[PDB]
Amino acid sequence: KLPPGWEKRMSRXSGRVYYFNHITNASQWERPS
Ligand SMILES: [Cl-]
Ligand SMILES: [Cl-]
Ligand SMILES: [Cl-]
Ligand SMILES: [Cl-]
Repeated sequence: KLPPGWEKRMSRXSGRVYYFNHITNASQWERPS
């Protein structure tokens, strides 16, 4: 699936899903490869 660190999160501002990297703090809409 996602490289290390990447996970999906629901925005706390109306629930849109983004990809977040807990290692690097990166975030993006598109799926990381
Ligand atoms: Cl992880
Ligand atoms: Cl979440
Ligand atoms: Cl959030
Ligand atoms: Cl949202």
